[PDB]
Parts: sequence; structure tokens; C-alpha cells
Amino acid sequence: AVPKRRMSRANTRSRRAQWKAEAPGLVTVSVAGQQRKVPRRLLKAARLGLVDLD
Amino acid sequence: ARKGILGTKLGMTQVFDENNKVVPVTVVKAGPNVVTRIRTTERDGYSAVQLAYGEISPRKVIKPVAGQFAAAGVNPRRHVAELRLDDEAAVAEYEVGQELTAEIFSDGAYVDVTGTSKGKGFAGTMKRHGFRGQGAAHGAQAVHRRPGSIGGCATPGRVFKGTRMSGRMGNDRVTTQNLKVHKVDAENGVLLIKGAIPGRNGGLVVVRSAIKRG
Amino acid sequence: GETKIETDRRRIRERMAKLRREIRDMKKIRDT
Amino acid sequence: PKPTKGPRLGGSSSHQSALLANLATSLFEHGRIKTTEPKARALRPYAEKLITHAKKGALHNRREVMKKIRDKDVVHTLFAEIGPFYADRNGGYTRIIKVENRKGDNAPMAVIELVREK
Amino acid sequence: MIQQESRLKVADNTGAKEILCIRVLGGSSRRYAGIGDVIVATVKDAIPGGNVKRGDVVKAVVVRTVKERRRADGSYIKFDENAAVIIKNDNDPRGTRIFGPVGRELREKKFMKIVSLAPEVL
Amino acid sequence: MNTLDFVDQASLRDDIPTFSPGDTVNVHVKVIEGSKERIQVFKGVVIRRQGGGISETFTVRKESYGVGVERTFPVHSPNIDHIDVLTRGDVRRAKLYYLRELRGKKAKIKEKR
RNA sequence: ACCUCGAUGUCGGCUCGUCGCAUCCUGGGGCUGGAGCAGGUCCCAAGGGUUGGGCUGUUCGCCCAUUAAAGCGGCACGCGAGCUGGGUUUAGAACGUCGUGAGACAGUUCGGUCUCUAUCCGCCGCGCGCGUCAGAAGCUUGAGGAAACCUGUCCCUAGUACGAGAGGACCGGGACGGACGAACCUCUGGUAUACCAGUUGUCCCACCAGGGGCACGGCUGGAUAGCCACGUUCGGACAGGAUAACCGCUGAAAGCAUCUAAGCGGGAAACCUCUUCCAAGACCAGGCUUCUCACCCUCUAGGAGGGAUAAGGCCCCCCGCAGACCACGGGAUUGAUAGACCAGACCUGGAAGCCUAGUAAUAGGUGCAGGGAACUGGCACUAACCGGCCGAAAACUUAC
RNA sequence: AAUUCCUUGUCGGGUAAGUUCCGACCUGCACGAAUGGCGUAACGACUUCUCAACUGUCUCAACCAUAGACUCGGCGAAAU
RNA sequence: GUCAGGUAGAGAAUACUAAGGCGUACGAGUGAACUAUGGUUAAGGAACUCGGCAAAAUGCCCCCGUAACUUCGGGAGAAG
Repeated sequence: AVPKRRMSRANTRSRRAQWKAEAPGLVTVSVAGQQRKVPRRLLKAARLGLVDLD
Repeated sequence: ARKGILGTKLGMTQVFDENNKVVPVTVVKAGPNVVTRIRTTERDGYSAVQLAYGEISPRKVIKPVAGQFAAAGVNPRRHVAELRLDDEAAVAEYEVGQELTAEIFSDGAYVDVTGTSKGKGFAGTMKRHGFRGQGAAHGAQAVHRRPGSIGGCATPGRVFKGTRMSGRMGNDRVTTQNLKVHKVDAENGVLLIKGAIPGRNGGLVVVRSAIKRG
Repeated sequence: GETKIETDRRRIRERMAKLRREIRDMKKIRDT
Repeated sequence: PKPTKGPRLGGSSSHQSALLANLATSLFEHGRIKTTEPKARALRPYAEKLITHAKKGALHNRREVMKKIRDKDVVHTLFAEIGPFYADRNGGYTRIIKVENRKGDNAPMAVIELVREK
Repeated sequence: MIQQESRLKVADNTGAKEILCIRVLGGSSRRYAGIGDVIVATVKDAIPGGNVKRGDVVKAVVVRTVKERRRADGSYIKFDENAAVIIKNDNDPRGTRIFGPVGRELREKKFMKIVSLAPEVL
Repeated sequence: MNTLDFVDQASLRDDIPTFSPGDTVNVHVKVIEGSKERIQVFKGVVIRRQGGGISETFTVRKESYGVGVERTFPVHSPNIDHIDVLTRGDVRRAKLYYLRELRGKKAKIKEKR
């Protein structure tokens, strides 16, 4: 099974647009007196100190 | 015309007849209902009664729903369904706020139980449609379970909508008919239907008088 | 058989069967 | 505890049975270990079962732990410190905290502790 | 669950010793025969001075089966061999003595002569 | 302890003697034939017991006329009026399926003195 | 000899279908050299059904058991990017015949690689987006579709009708089945890679005792939940409308007759309703009803753009018998959703230590003991968090 | 018959049923004596038929675990 | 081409292991269909098919006992 014909310009763009990313949802954390943004998943770990803020 | 009530399927057990036979029964908790809405022809174009069931804490109800129950004067419940009657000669004996119980049925009454069957996920043809596979020996090449042919060859040139192949099976509404009620346990509000009814333990079922033998 | 009459033998044998099926039906006409 | 529904953690059931012992042998030793998130969730019911054996400490429960962890210096710590520490708290001796993923494979990652609050 | 090609041990005294089932009577394309279902068999083994010789098609009824069989009470009956009793076209044994216990289910299927001659009906 | 208990509690049948696999027992099963009612005694050893409460189930294996029969009963069945344990067996299993291939002296069970 | 030789893979079998009717069974009739039973021939009818084996590569055919019946055909003599490769149709070798010979066969015999990661249409499933003149939510109507439609034996009627015997009914009732399908797991069975016990070889925990690793879970005997079938329960009904072949009533053209030209009726598994399921993307995008029903800023105010909200929803979190991901369903401290802990059910079957008897293998007591996952009921001990992103109204014409 | 077209020749044995198989007939299309004829104990990953045991080959499939398949992060082709 | 530990064993086969050497270079997950490689199976046991193809079965040591036929060696580990 090989592609029978060259795929049109419009046809490849429409499918290629579905290969995208997703920006995470960040949440404010007050550790060491400076407000940072971490995902709400890592909320508890940021206050304990288990996560480093590069 | 046809009685009906909303209940939840508890499980299966066995009990013994009067000739000392055995009848495999299914226990249904046809708990109390209320009538929250009544559907007449001059408003809705058909006749039916709307029933409510379950227990829900009033902090769990959407505000649009919490207003619908206040328009009938009842506390909110979880599940709201509808029993479709046929004429006003049957509708007239229901009334908003009236409470139904398991005692509307008697022993030996034939009922029809409806519910959503279990789910089996993405199931192949050999299981879903009851196909055959090719042989398990005598040279078959990686073809032990796949469906086989599909259609014609250059005439049909296509696949004839409605053919049977692999897909997600189960988890759809199904109705079994003419199940015989063995006993109505009015003290616990429990029905003992003889047989096997769709769903899982703790689902939601609707038992109604049999359309064929009622 | 490159001339390919090896397929006509089962065509010729079949014709004997059909012609036999003719006579037994006629055997039903007179007997009834 | 209830067996793993899906495929096992180490590529075989034999490996998982040896991998879950090494993770418990290292939790009771340090008090906080950091591992992959599905490895932490599978360890939690496994680890709290041995600490129950420690609480009702007898010769019978010493031999029941020794057939899992196979070590002899952790099993002493398990029957002299960890057991008597949780003599009053009823269940739930560990907690799972979720942290930032890895880098080479972006695997979800969590750290699992021993509750030391009471 | 005795089907075509199964071998059953004859419980009669007709001179047969073992039969091979040819067909299960009862309906079109029927598969299994339990206690009280009539088969068509061929005698695959007979005693020398016997009344019935090997290689003839004869009719018989099952009397015992290895697969356990339900009963309306909810109780089960299960023997340890498959056995058959050669009958004629009027539902009576060709032999005069029946060997070993038989199932109760022959009673409700009107095998009245077989039940009476059996040592123990279970 | 189950969710369905109230339904099975009424049907439960008391005064069942305490018997376990290995015991020899005789069951007085009722039989109906020609509108007549009588009892038939089935005597053998108990080789199984599959607990379910009301769904309890035990089987009794007997050797009769050179053929070994088995018969599976529900413990709380009404077709059984008496169960009378005779001897106490002394076995090491809980399902005695090894007796299905032993004939004669090799199939004798030991007695719990 | 018109398409294809810069390739349209050739016979059988398997899997999977779909259509025609020139109908094998079941359904309705006309005629009969049709007494009855049973037939013969023709007409109407495609809803369902149409078995398993022996011989041959075989289609075909013959045969063995049955059955209500074991239909005929089309779809590249359907179906090899779905499977086989027995045959035909490469290279080896031999037999008969032909040839002086290399070799050949219109004959036979033993053997002989079956390649491909699906781009497009097509089909089975599942999502994201927008629309349905504000934003949401609960419950539903049905245009239009999909599925199912099979049938036997016995007992009354009645040894009655018919017949001179032998034989033996129409119609109408009742019971029990075969095959097929759907749902379910109480029962019977099958499986069990974190359950329990026995045990062989070896290495280890200093040694005894007690255990562990490896050898298909080492091998054996059982095995709750889940998934299943060999298991359990249920289904294909009753009634109606319009008709086919056929049967007619009233009736002329044609003083009579005629089922026909005016009218009126009977009539079958075929058709439409009847039963189960999907279904408002049904663009005429539906109906009943209930919530929110509300603020600011800028272009030059015509409209637009931007911001912030309510009802509600999404994402993150604890999960599910829901599941490829997504989706669906439940829970989120005002908390029983999962784990842990306590107890029960069930499975295994009598733990470790000690005491006793034996020279010893080993046995008995403490003891329905010990160990244990899925099922049930309790208990906030552990984790559902001192949280982010979406998300609401130009009006006008006429009747009233 | 590794040879026989007509052919599934005819009779016998085996099977419930045997175009294959074994024994025999002779009407040898188109066997035949070192291109050897007829047999033969032992031997054959050769070809043909029958039987006991055994089994998922089948009636009729069901369940479990691993490697792919599916989801996520990295690198990243091909015939056409 | 040369060395050849221990315990079972006839063995340099096979299982575990000492000295010694490695964990070998994409991973993390998730009970989809389907494919591949292992495992178990009620009742029946070749009914599948071109054909018992593939699986299953038999499997070691010591005793007892072993047919036709024969080139007198065999058949023979016959069978049981």
C-alpha cells in the first residue's frame, strides 16, 4: 500500500494542523516570598520544597 | 393501561418454588417514586407521566433542575424518566406529587425490564458478531481471527453500508420481555423477577407491564 | 491435455446426469 | 492487595515481585524515596501491609515480613522504630506527593514518604 | 453430551460390547444427546457367540453420561461412563437384562420397560 | 454478609448436621413417580462443598453395580428432609476429586477415631 | 478479435456476504381419471429456513444416516494488497508411446519460495469545530431508518367424516421440542503470572528450625471476583389496514346471461402498521418547562473591538464492571470516591512457637488454627489541594 | 501396474458409507529378460493404505501473561 | 587452537551456583481489536484436512517376557 498520488497542498495542511500542543494551566505559589507560577498539579510539592524553580 | 416504576438492580440469588423446584431470581429494588410532571395532549401532543427516583443532597443539583422540582412541590431526586401511556383514560389516574411503591405489582405479573447492558469495549468480529475464524492449523497465515472477505470484485466496487465488522460493542439500551414476577416483598420494597435483566449491580432499570402478555 | 478437453469430460458427464434427470421425471408422468 | 490490572511494572510478574521489595526495603531505610508515579502508587498498598505486620509484632509477624523484604537490618528497624511509632494511628502511614517529570522520557514522577505527623 | 463419532459402552446383554454413534435423532442438525435421547449406532465390538454381529446399524438410547445433567430441583446426576441400551422400533429393549444403574430421566420419556429391568434407577 | 441477605434469610433451612468433605452420609431425597411420593436413600461419601449460604452445594459419590455415580444437591433444598452423617472422614484436601480414579480398597477413606 | 501483453494472478476449499425467482420446505388457491390417507398439474408468494459424514484436488457425481426441506442461478465461472496451494502451468527423476538424436505427449507418477508500513473513495466504531437569532440545563415528539420473521412431534376432537374393507381426515384446542439470537453469572462448568497447601534439584539468609531466589507461575491438588459457555432466563406473539391468485353480490351495453363498464364484499409467512433499537446536521435544525436574566473601556459613535461577570461548563485531583486516546459515569472536606485499618462472606485446609509419644521418618494437643486479592458493612488515618481558563441579546414589517 | 485411454473395468476383503488401498481375473490402447525379468531378510527425514494411545486439528471456542499494536517525551525514513 | 571449580548426573547433555564477567546504549505507561511466542481446558476424540500439517502422547534405571519372516548376523529397546 503506497500513496496513489501526490497529496494536494490544502489536504496536507488541514491534517497537519491537528498535530499541535497544549499550554498548561499555571497557578500562583508564594514560596520564599516571591510569587511563582506552577501547575496546580505540583501545588503541594512547591510549598514543601520538593520542586526546584530554575 | 401499563403500570411502571423506576428501580435499581441489586443482584441475583435463588429461591425455591412450591413444587420444590428452583427459580433463579433477580432482585430489583423498585423503591418509591414521585410524579413530578404530567404530559397531556393539549400541551405536549402525547400522553405520559414523568417519574423521579433516587436520593441526592440538595447541594448537588444544578439550579435549572432545582427550579423544575420546585414547580411541582417535591424535593430533588437523582433520576428523572418518563412512562409513555397512550390516552387520557390512563393518564387521569396519576397526579403530580403522588408517590408510587413496589406494591403496584402482584405475584405472577409479567413485566418488561429495560436498562443499559454492560460494556465490552472495542470487540472484534469473532466475539461481537459471532463470526468464525479460519483454521488454527493447516497453514493459515496470521488469519486465525480476522473477518475474511468483504464484498464483491469490481462490480459492487464498494462495501454495502451495514456490513458487520469490529467496533465498540455493548453498553446500549436493551429490553427483555415477559419475565415472570416471583414475589413482591412489600416490606423492603423489593421485587423478585425470575430470570436475568440487563445492566450491572447498582444500575437503573424500568419495569413495566408486558406489552405482549399483559 | 493442452487441447483442454479435461474440463469437457465433467461437462459431458454432467449432461448425462441432466438427461438421466429427464427420464426419471417422465417415469413420474406415466406412473402417476 | 488487589493485583495489577494492566501489564506489570518491570516487564514481567517475576521482576515486579522483586522490584516492589527493593522499593519497600529502601523506603523504610531512608524515610522518603523519589520514583516514577505508577511505581509509587503500586508501592503504597504493598508497603502499608508490612507496617501492619510490624504493629502487631510477634515472632509470627517477624517471619512474615522476612519472607518479603529478605533484609535483616531493615526488618530490625521495622520492628523497633516503625512499628511502635504507629502503634496508635490506624492505617495510612504513607503519603504520595507529585513532582516535576523526568527529562529523558518525560515520565510522571512522585515522591513517597512515611507519615511522621503524630 | 454424546455426539456423532462417540463410542458408548452397551449396557444390554444383546451381544454388543461397544457402539459408535451415527446420528442424534430428535431434530434437524441436532448436536448433543443426553440421558433419554435416541441415537443411531453401529456395533463396533460384539462377543463371539452373539445375537448381534459387528458392522450393522442399530438404534439405541443413552442411559448414562459423564457430563453432569441438571434437574428441575436444582440437583445434578453424573455417572462415570457413557452407556446405551439397544432398542427396537417400539421403544423396548432388544436384550432381556440391563446392567448398571440408569438415570431417572428415562421415566418421563416413557422408557417404561428399560426402567423396570434396570437394577437401580437413579 | 452480603447485600442480598434479607431475601435469602427466610429461605435458609436450619437443623443441617455439621458435615465436611470425607464424611460418609445418606441423603433422604424425595421422589415423585406416578403421583406417588416416597423417599430414596443415597449413601456415599461427601467429596465437595461449595459455600454460598442459600446457594450452598455438596455432592455425594457412590459406587453401585460396578459404576460410580455422583449426585450434587443444594444444601438448603426442600427435596431433602433428613441428612444423617454416619462416620467422620479423615482427609487432607477440601475437594476430593482424586477419588474419581480409585476403585475398591484404594478408595477407602480413613476414619477419624 | 473491440479494452488490457512498459502484467487485468488461473481451478477447487475456507471466511464473509448481497441480489434475482424460473420456489425444495413453510403460506393462499383453481382443475383432477380428487371417496379418505396420499398424490398429479397449473396460478399467487422471496419473510424465514435449506444437516453431518465415506471416495476423489476435485466443481459434478455415487453412497451412509437423518430432516419440514436438504432449490436453481448472478455478483472478474463474487471473494488470494482476506487464508490455503491438493490440481493445472518452469527448472529434478522415472514408466508407456513417438523420434536415428537433442527432445516431445495430445498420458501417468514422487517433489517444488505465495511479496507490500493503506494516500483517496468505500465500510465499522470514536472524537474536536461550528450552526440551530441571548447563555445554559432537565425531560421528551417522532420525519426517516436498522434488526427480527424458521419449524416439528405427541394428546383431545375421533378410530369420528369417507370407505364395502384395509386404512383414515378438514377445521378448532393443549403439552413438549430442534436450530438461531439477545441479556445475565444464582446454579454446572472453563480460565486464574501479587491466593492457599504438597513437593524435586540447587544456591543463599552464620547453623537447627523457619523461609527465600531460579528451573514454563519449576511441577503437582484446589481456587472467590472479572471474562465466559458447555450454564440460567427470555424472544420471534395476539390484533388491525390495503391487496395478489382465487371466490362472489347487486347489474347494463346485448328484453336473456355476465364478479364489470357505475358500486359493494371476502382473501396469504409477501406490503403498511404491530415488537426491539438509532434518530431534530429532520437546514422546515422541533416541543413542554426551569435557571441566569448583568456591568465597564476605546475608536467617533454608525457599528465594531476589548475587558470583567451570573446560570453552567472545562482543565488540574480520587476513581469506575466506562475505556485504545478522547469520550461516558461517580466523588471532591457541607467528603465514604480509591487505598489503608476493623469485622463479615468466600478460598485453602489445621500456621509459627511450645508440650507430649516414637530410636527415627513422623504423629497428636494449644486450634474450623494460620494465610489471603477482587464481594459486603463500618471508620476521615492517607490522597481529592490556601485554583486557573471559558462562558449572556443589532433590529424591522404586518396582523393583533 | 510409477506402464490400462474407455475407467470409479469385474469379483473378493476392509468401512455405516471407500474414484484411494490389499488379493485375483486377462479384454496387455501402449510389460518383458543386463536401456536387465521376477522375488527378497535388513535398511529409508522417500511415496500409499489400515489400527491402538493421544490430544483445541475439529463440534465451538473461552481465559492469562509477555513482544508489537494504542498514549506520552526524543531522534526520525521508504517505495509511490 | 589451549585451560575445564561445586552439587545432582553415565556425561563436556540439563538445572542451580563459586572464581570471574555482565545488566549491550531509546524510555515511561496502559487489562482495546488483531498478529507472534508460551500456558490451561468441561463432554466427545480425527468428526478438521489434500494429508493426523501442528500440537499431544511415548520418554530413565533394574527385573520378567518377547511373533511372522530370515542372508542365522538379525527382526529387538519387538509387543507387553
